[PDB]
Amino acid sequence: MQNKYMQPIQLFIVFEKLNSKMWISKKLNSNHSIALIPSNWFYSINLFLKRELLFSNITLIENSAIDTISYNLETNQNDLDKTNIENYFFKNKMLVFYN
Amino acid sequence: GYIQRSNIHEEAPNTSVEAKHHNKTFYDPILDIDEDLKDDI
Amino acid sequence: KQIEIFIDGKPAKVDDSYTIFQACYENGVIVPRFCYHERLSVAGNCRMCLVEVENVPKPVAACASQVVPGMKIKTKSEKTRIHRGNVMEFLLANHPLDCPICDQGGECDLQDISSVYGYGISRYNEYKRAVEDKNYGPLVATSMNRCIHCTRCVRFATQIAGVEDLGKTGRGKAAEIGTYVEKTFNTELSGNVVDVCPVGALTNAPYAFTSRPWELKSFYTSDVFDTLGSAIQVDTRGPEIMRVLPRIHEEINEEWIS
Amino acid sequence: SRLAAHRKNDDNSDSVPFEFTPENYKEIEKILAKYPLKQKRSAVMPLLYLVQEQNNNWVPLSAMKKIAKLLEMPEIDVYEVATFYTMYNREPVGKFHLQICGTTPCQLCGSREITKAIEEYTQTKLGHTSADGKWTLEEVECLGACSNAPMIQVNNKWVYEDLTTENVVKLLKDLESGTDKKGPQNHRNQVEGPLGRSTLKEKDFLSGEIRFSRDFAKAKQDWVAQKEQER
Amino acid sequence: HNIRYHHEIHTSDQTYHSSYDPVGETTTERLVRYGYLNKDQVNNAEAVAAAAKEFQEKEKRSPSNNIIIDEISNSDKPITKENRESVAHHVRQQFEFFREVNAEEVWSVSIEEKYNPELYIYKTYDMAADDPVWRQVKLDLEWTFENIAERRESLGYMPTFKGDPNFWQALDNSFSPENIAQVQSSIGDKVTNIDTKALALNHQTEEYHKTSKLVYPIRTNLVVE
Amino acid sequence: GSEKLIEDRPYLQGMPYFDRFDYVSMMVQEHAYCLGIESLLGTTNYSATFTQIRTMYDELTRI
Amino acid sequence: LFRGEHALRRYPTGEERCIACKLCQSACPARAITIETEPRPDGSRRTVRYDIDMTKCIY
Amino acid sequence: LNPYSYEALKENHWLVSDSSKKNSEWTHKSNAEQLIAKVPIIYVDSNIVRCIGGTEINAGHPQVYIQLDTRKHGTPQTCKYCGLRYAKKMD
Amino acid sequence: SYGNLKDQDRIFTNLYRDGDPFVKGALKRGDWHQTKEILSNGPEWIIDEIKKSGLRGRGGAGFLSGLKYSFMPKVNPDGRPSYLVINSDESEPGTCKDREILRNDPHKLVEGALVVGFSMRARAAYIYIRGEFWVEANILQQAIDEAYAKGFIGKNACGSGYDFDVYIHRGAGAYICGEETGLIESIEGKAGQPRVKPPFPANAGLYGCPTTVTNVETVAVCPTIMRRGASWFASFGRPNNAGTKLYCISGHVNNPCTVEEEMSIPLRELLEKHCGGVRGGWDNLLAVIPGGSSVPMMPKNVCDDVLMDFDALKAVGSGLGTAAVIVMDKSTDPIDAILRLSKFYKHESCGQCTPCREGTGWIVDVMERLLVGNADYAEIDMLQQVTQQIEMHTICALGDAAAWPVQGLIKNFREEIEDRIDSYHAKHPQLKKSRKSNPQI
Amino acid sequence: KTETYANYYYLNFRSYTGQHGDCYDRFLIRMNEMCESLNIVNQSINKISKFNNIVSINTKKNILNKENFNRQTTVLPHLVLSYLNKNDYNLKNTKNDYNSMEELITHFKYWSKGLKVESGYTYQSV
Amino acid sequence: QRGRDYTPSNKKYLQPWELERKEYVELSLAIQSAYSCKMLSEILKDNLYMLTDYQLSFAMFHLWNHEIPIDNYFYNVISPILKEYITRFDRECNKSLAEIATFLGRMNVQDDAALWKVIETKLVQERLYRYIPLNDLIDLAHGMATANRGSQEFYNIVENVIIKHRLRLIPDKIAVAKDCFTARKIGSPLLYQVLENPQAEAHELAGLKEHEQLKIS
Ligand SMILES: Cc1cc2nc3c(=O)[nH]c(=O)nc-3n(C[C@H](O)[C@H](O)[C@H](O)COP(=O)(O)O)c2cc1C
Ligand SMILES: Nc1ncnc2c1ncn2[C@@H]1O[C@H](COP(=O)(O)OP(=O)(O)O)[C@@H](O)[C@H]1O
Ligand code: SF4
Ligand code: SF4
Ligand code: SF4
Ligand code: SF4
Ligand code: FES
Ligand code: FES
Ligand SMILES: [Mg+2]
Ligand SMILES: [Zn+2]
Repeated sequence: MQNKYMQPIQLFIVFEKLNSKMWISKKLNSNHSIALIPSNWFYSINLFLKRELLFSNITLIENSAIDTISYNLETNQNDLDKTNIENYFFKNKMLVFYN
Repeated sequence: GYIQRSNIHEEAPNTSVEAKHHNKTFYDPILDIDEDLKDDI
Repeated sequence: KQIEIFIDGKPAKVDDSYTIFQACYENGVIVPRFCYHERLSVAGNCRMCLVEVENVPKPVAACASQVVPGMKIKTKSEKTRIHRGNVMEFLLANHPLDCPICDQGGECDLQDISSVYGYGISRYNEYKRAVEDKNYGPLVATSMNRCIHCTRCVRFATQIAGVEDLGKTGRGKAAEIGTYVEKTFNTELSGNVVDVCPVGALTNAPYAFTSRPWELKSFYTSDVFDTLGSAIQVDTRGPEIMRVLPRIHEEINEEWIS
Repeated sequence: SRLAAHRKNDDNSDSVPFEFTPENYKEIEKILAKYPLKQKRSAVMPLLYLVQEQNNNWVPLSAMKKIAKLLEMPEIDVYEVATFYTMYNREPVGKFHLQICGTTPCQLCGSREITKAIEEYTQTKLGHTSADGKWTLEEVECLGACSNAPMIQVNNKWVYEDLTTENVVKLLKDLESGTDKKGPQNHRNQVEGPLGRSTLKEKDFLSGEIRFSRDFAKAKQDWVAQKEQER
Repeated sequence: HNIRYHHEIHTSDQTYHSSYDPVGETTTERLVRYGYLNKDQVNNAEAVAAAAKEFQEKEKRSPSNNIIIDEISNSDKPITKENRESVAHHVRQQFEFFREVNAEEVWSVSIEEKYNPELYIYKTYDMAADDPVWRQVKLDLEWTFENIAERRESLGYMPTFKGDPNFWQALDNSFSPENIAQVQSSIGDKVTNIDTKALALNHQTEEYHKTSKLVYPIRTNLVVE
Repeated sequence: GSEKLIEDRPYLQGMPYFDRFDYVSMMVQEHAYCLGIESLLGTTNYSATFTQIRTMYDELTRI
Repeated sequence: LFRGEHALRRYPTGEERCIACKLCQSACPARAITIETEPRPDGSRRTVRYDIDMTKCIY
Repeated sequence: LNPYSYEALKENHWLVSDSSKKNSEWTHKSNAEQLIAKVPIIYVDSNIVRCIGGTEINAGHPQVYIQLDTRKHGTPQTCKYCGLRYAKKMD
Repeated sequence: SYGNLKDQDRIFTNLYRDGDPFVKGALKRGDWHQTKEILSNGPEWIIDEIKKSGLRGRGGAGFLSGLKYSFMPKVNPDGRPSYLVINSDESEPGTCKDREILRNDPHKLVEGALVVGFSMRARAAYIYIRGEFWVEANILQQAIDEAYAKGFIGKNACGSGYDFDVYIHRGAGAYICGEETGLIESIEGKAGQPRVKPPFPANAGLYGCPTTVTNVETVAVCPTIMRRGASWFASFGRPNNAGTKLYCISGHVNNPCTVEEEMSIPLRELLEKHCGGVRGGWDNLLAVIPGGSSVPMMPKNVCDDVLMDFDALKAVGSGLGTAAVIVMDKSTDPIDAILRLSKFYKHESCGQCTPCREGTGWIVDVMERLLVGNADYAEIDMLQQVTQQIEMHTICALGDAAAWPVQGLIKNFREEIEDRIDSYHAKHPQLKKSRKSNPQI
Repeated sequence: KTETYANYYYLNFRSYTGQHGDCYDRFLIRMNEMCESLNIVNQSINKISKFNNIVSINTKKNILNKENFNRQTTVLPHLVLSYLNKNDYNLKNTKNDYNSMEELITHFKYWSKGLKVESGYTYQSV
Repeated sequence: QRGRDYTPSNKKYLQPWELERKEYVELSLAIQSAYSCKMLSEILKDNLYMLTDYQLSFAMFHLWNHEIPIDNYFYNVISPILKEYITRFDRECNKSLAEIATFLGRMNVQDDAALWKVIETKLVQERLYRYIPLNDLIDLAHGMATANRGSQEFYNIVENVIIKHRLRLIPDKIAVAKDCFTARKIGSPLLYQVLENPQAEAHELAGLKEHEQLKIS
């Protein structure tokens, strides 16, 4: 992580009614950041991304979904912490992710 | 994991004739005529 | 009396009757073991449950150690890792290379613990121990080179059943668990000996050389051969049925089947 | 003392009989009386020693089963005790069961030379028993008389110390004859060094009656007074 | 003989979480939502102050602060709707990052490249000739081939691995030569060296596999007569 | 159903699906899959990196 | 290293080298190997049925 | 010598024996039992014998050790990976 | 200045048989004197007297005997009796002191056992003797019979009215039986396999009852210090140490013997005065392993100024153990000596715990290969690490005892091992390394 | 900088782009990339090559080993790996599943049930 | 890294397993990529806290292999790092010591008298030559002879070791050692006879009895 990184807090500064839940991990690239976005704001958020100055040069690399209903920690169940992203998989029917 | 770098630029190898690893025939005047065509919109 | 202890810096409360292993299991942190059994007596032979306590220089056997107020247990520490690795290396030293031919290939807690806690490579390059096989009847197949001398078999025979035949005869690395004389282990509960034995030294002879654990589908059902009724697990590879086992039902089955 | 299980021998089968003599029964009664009435399980070792004394210095399997029956304990426990303790010969041995110590003190003193001399005289190798049932050689651990090394023990009973390439041969010949010296073969005493005593040279004090009397009542009173003062 | 530390004690699997409250919420709204301040007590300045004090004491952060947790960067400056200077500070930080991230790149961005373009022009039959680097690549390859050829010619021959059927004997050399010969005879082996003396010489001996020699120059066998 | 079959099978047995995905960059597909696996494991393939195979053969596959 | 047609080897004595450990069956990505094993009358751990579906197997 | 007799079962580990060794030709689809039965008992001086099923590591089966110091002297012991039977050279 | 103990200040009189070892000679030399008054004093006075005298265990532990005795329960509401085990088992290499009191002054041992039992409130005292000491066991049994006949022990011990029975358990050959828990199990009749020690056998030991295991030397010296005062014994040793101890020299010395001497005597003075020094002189000395085989070795560099004290030996890195001194000369091979010690430990391992039961054999094999010379430099560090893995991972402290000598050899004579390995490899070229296991020796 | 995945970031090669986004520019880019892969391969192979050699003091000429494998070739793939990760290389080349219990267990587990991977989400690209 | 302390556990020198594998591999790749003393010194100083003796020896090998000229940047930046690491070496750093010394000798760095003094003290004064492989020892002696640096004591030690291990001599190592000793003019008739016929008999090689009496380790 010996690079210059900044959180994409512009989205949550502009959409002032949303709460921020962001992650970065060494499992990903140094410049990769995950965030939680509500569905009812997803379209407006993409509208802002597609035409904001610094986010103008943005390309949708990937998009898919995960059937989180049947997600279970098969090993190291006790090691789970409340800050982990896996906590949002349990009891949720689906999880659609864009990159 | 990563490392820290102080000089981003990789300087060109020494061009002095006296220095070792000097190639007198690297550039060919007949072939390396790029400059003539480089300025072409 | 409720007592506060720390597991990896996590506060927890347990009564003084609890042991370190029991407190760890209740709080959800797993500790490897080879000789400790819930329904058998407490023994500290294998010493695979060694953990680190801040105020205790020596490693503490979790299975046979009671909790103390203010205890600081570090199960994720480098010292605990080294302890597990040393014990696993000692266990695997003299252990025969019989994974392909042993019937417990997929159900070997020794393999699992060696993969998860012990080191990945061995240093022992010497002649291993060799032990003659024993005939315990048509129900139990014995390959004593794989024995780890954890005495679970002896404890089960003496405690769960009334038969008193198995014992650790000998001293040192030449010690051999089993009957001194050549006789068959013909107790009505001889099947459970295979289940308690964790290293495939004793196996199900009728089921020997039949299948592997990863290719079986299990169903929970109830026994009918006895009017008592027993909670059993039936494992099948397609149409064929094999390896009927017990399952925990303390009210009626108490983990054992005939 | 080789295998950790029953060796298949025709002369040690279950059919071999064994019965304690009345003297052995009286000794067993005395041993049981010494031990707690309920804890009869503690008399395995004395019973095994009695069996060895009665037999030709070895414990038959039938004798082990008889001991277990008399002690009302599992035969497997007797088997475990006999296999764990190496002084019990589970198989017949020779007329002379030579036991040469091989620990570092004896090794420094020259245990290997004594062992080679014994092997040469007995025409047999270490561990192996002689063709005729007369000699049985074994290597054992520290027997206790390290200062008198090298040393050997016969029949787990008689210890012979300060052996050499010729003293050992003389001792073996004496044992074969029947009469032999007991203890070190040199001129030294029990623990007195070969050169001589370095302590207890004062014969007068040792010979004269030695008395040490203390006023125990006065000491107790002083202790109580000091304790009260501390209180 | 050093098996400890075979497993990597230090790993590159580490994650950091950053959670903030909505920037739109005011201090009063935040207190009401968290429950420290009652909905109707917002008017009472004393009640609001008491609720703020309790919130600061219990949650270890001021009500104005918007940062629930910032493991990613541990920033101590929250961005909130009330403090308009926070927006300007964040904008300055964003532009600083925009400059510095591009500056630290080695190949992705280069103003020198933008203002002094370097082009590859196809102008000859051999595309390698148009680039000085590719000509040097060709020369280096030929130089390596010539060096290898010179070394091999000077050596004069080439060792090679030769298959040996005796490598597949039933028994290992650690066994007795008599046992090895007996097993081979029992399995009917007649193409292996079963000499007792040879087996004794090889007993408990570790040595490399059979080797042969390819002798230069390489030429075709011919029947000229 | 390559993704479905990969989910059904363990990690190692799903690798050849990545060879099948691209008929001319199978080495690169394998490299991506292995890179993801080792990123999850938290380690790196020092052996491959020092042997240079994963770069020279990637470039050969590019050719 | 070429992988062509599957085959089962034997020891130089003529005994089968295959012991029914099913490691190959489990590792087969295409589920092309089917193994059933029963103890041999002499007592060896040897397979009674070892099938490879060449049409289902990826080499 | 009835294969189903108690004595035969006890000697053969409670498995029905085939003296002719011909049933394996169909049961296990090979004559390997007949082929291996031809090799005689290998007599080894030591009490413990090491078997690798070949001349070098990785050319046979995993290195295994067999105890030739049987509770009954001279009893041959068969390797589990290969059918080779070793016995101690009692003298 | 420590050493040169007066002949009239030696507790173990008649160490060299000069008088009758039976009751007649015992009473002549002063045994069984004022035992009735000693008992009448009371257990608390006896415990306090031991604590003041500072007597500490003569075994490997060296723990305070007074505190060890005081740890015993005052009274058992359930009616459980208390047991006094005397661990006469002497199986550690180089140790001979224990057997030199059984056959010389058994009555002193019996009197000490009676005094300690009365102090501890114990009905029965069991003397566990290794089976090798057959003659000494017979002599002690005869002494016990004489004591019973004279009324010293049994009903109304010495007329005090305190019933006390002394029994003798002649065990068999097992060095592991010397361990407290192993000793208790051997008495019980099971295998001499030690037991984990959370129950503190002083609370639940023999037959589930409170039992205390004590050394023969400590038991024998207790009554003498009781009669002569605590100050007398406390003034014959360096501060924090007990006093006069019974040393025994076994190795390459001119006059090997067992002698009683004042505590803290210099090792060089002890070797030169009582035993005549090394065979070829002090310059010919190669090493000394004082205090039994279990503790590490000491080279001649440190042997010069080392004092025979628990604290001094612990600071130097080679504990005092059982005051068994084996002197290794320049003629012997330290590698061979430690190889034999490792073989002894491998033979004597009970086998209950995998660390010990496997590492002992592993160390024996590694030491054998090192002695042959067919070993690598890295194998020395591997052996060091293996010993460090064995130690503290076992149950009975026998793994640590087996590990310590190897560590001492590795730290002291590393150059010797390296030179031997180089000498072997010089004459035995080997380009290829076999993947097979090392050949059995 | 943040997305390199192999030795590429430490090799001096060139990537090509066109000012026209047409099929002709794409074809030229593909040809140039094919040509530059040769340079990258050459650099990669040189990274594992022992170009220099011992030079005699008296004669100032190379001293070539007659009976050593390194004389046949100037490229040694295991050079850097052996130089840096000596312990790992020794363990890899000395311990296998035919002689080490731990290696056998690892092999058995690896081929029965694949290696255990800690729970988590990753996205890796090439 | 975050919450990371790079102080060695041994308290003497850092070890590769202490660092993350990614850091070790990336620093090694950077060292391999360095093609000049200036840039190599910059990289080493920037990542000094992660630097390891293995990687330092590998950097020296890379410089020697590619014949990167030794210049003022080397002598002013790299040399102090080499001195510090060599001083901190111990028995287990025999590989790094031998490699660094051999490649410095081959590169023929005729300066850094302090560096050469430190290397000599480690090699002979601390008796670390006994942990150097025979072939590595011969190469080290040849490299130091090429650099012209060395001590009569070290050369006598090398000669005695060669005589001791004459049986293990390979023809290539024999040629290298003979060239080194002939160039230096140091040697003995016994040494030359051993080099000519390593497998000769004791009576064939006169003086071996005296050498055995000396008993060189
Ligand atoms: C393996 C082992 C062997 C022992 N052997 C003996 C022994 O032979 N004799 C002995 O007196 N103590 C021996 N001990 C020590 C005893 O367990 C115990 O510490 C001592 O006898 C108690 O007396 P003390 O408190 O006076 O030392 C041994 C300990 C261990 C771990
Ligand atoms: N056959 C070889 N195989 C792999 N690496 C080698 C080989 N020979 C030399 N190396 C490398 O060369 C360097 C030593 O250089 P040098 O002394 O010239 O080689 P050598 O002594 O084998 O002739 C080391 O990095 C060493 O790993
Ligand atoms: S118990 Fe069986 S599967 Fe487990 S290691 Fe031992 S032989 Fe292999
Ligand atoms: S046979 Fe199995 S259960 Fe019995 S002691 Fe050995 S490993 Fe334990
Ligand atoms: S079942 Fe498969 S893996 Fe196992 S031995 Fe037979 S062929 Fe090999
Ligand atoms: S350390 Fe050794 S002697 Fe002590 S209990 Fe464990 S196996 Fe038995
Ligand atoms: S589970 Fe703790 S000792 Fe076995
Ligand atoms: S060394 Fe012989 S009795 Fe101790
Ligand atoms: Mg070299
Ligand atoms: Zn085999």
